[PDB]
Amino acid sequence: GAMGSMERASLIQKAKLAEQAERYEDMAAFMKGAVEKGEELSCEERNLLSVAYKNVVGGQRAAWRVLSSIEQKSNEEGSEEKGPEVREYREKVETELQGVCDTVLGLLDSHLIKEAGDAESRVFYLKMKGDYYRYLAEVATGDDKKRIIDSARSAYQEAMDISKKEMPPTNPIRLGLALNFSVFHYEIANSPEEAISLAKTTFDEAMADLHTLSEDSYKDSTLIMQLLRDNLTLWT
Amino acid sequence: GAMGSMERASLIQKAKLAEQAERYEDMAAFMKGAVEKGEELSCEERNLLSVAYKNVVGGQRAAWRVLSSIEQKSNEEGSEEKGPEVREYREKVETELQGVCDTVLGLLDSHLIKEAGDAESRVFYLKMKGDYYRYLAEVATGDDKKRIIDSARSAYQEAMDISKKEMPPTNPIRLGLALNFSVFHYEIANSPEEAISLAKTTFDEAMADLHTLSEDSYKDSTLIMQLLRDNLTLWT
Amino acid sequence: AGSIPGRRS
Amino acid sequence: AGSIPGRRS
Ligand SMILES: *Cc1ccc(NC(C)=O)cc1
Ligand SMILES: *Cc1ccc(NC(C)=O)cc1
Ligand SMILES: [Ca+2]
Ligand SMILES: [Ca+2]
Ligand SMILES: [Cl-]
Ligand SMILES: [Cl-]
Ligand SMILES: [Mg+2]
Ligand SMILES: [Mg+2]
Repeated sequence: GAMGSMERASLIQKAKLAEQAERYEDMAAFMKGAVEKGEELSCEERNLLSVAYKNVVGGQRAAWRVLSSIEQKSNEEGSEEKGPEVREYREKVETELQGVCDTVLGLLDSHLIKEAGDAESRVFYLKMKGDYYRYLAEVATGDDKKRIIDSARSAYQEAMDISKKEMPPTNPIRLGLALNFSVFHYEIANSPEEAISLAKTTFDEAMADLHTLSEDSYKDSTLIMQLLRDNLTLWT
Repeated sequence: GAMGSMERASLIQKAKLAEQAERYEDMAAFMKGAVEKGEELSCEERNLLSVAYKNVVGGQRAAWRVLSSIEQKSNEEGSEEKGPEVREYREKVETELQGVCDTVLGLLDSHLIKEAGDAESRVFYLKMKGDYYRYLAEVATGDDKKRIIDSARSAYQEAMDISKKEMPPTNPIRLGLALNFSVFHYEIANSPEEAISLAKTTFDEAMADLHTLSEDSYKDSTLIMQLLRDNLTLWT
Repeated sequence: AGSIPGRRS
Repeated sequence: AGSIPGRRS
């Protein structure tokens, strides 16, 4: 399957090389290969997967927004017809974005999530699942936009339920999940009060648990807590 | 030919969109399509081609250097065998870099250069030709490395001969050609004295011609003159 | 509104 | 040693 003939460990090794070379498409292809070997991923391996795809879809999203914005301007009063080109190219980028999202969601469904028993692995994958439906939701306008939104909410919510049960409030994955879910509420679900409440509660419970941490953990937790604070500053 | 069914003007329009979206691979594909329509390119169209490919090959070169450097470290005394992965991936990047260079060189040869009669078009394309052999030369180690080097030198030199005959010393294309050719001397041809002399002569003749320019031209010329000066500072 | 940058591993 | 950046059109 492109990568079916390369060793798992070589795929991982090359994923790290690709990251150092800022070759995120290669990185993604390599970790896709790795995943398709059928073995569970270690913590570090989960991060490599996540980072690879986040960079790919991130480039796609930034491009989409640029084009979507040109498109919206062109469809204004006094704007001159330029032809179908802007919409065509926006659609091409969009199609390629969706393909990537479906690919990640595919890997999560076949079979990362059902094999993830530990809180840290399961929450990590459900977070990803919520993220990749959220990215689909950003560009969605059709019969199943709401279903797409609900798919995100549902993956996020299950992640949260487990995270609240199994992880301390300062757990970086719990924190990043809550950050992202609160962005979902604000940007996707039209629920800015939910967004603000989640971010606030998350920040305060974490604050109260920092005393239990080592210096290295403290640095990990406070970094994400600062992202929660930045959002709150913007939103309030 | 992927783009054979899209209109020339749509390919150009989409190339500009791709640049705004920082989608340089698309930009390159679009201008390749444009070129393959068989009509000569305007000045602005030449720039779009040049910018598209320069960005693509630039990403490839940066990745190559990262990997080549990991590779060289790993082949040192006391360095631990990690396997063939580093070389394999360096080779993959390298192969993809060469493909892109051959593609541009292909377009220049079929048939941009032979149809370029004006000094501004001909010099522009011969400069590109020198540049893309230079990029090949950077990664070359085989039977035809010298031939690759000579191909660059020869395209650069013909560009220079025409530029000296047909353009004023402040012409941005003449200036950028001379800058790049002087990098060639320094980085590829092991001729740092040639590099320093070219850059110096170029800078001084330009200096003496600035009086003839408008404010906008003056800004164009002095910007490249500053790149000549930066190199001279580094090299002396 | 910033999500996890998650760009460097 | 800087060549034409030639990155923005
Ligand atoms: C989703 C997520 C959460 C946290 C981090 N940072 C660390 C240290 O884990 C990265 C991604
Ligand atoms: C090769 C080259 C030379 C000059 C420039 N800048 C301008 C204004 O032309 C770009 C590319
Ligand atoms: Ca398991
Ligand atoms: Ca002609
Ligand atoms: Cl298109
Ligand atoms: Cl490889
Ligand atoms: Mg094996
Ligand atoms: Mg036509």
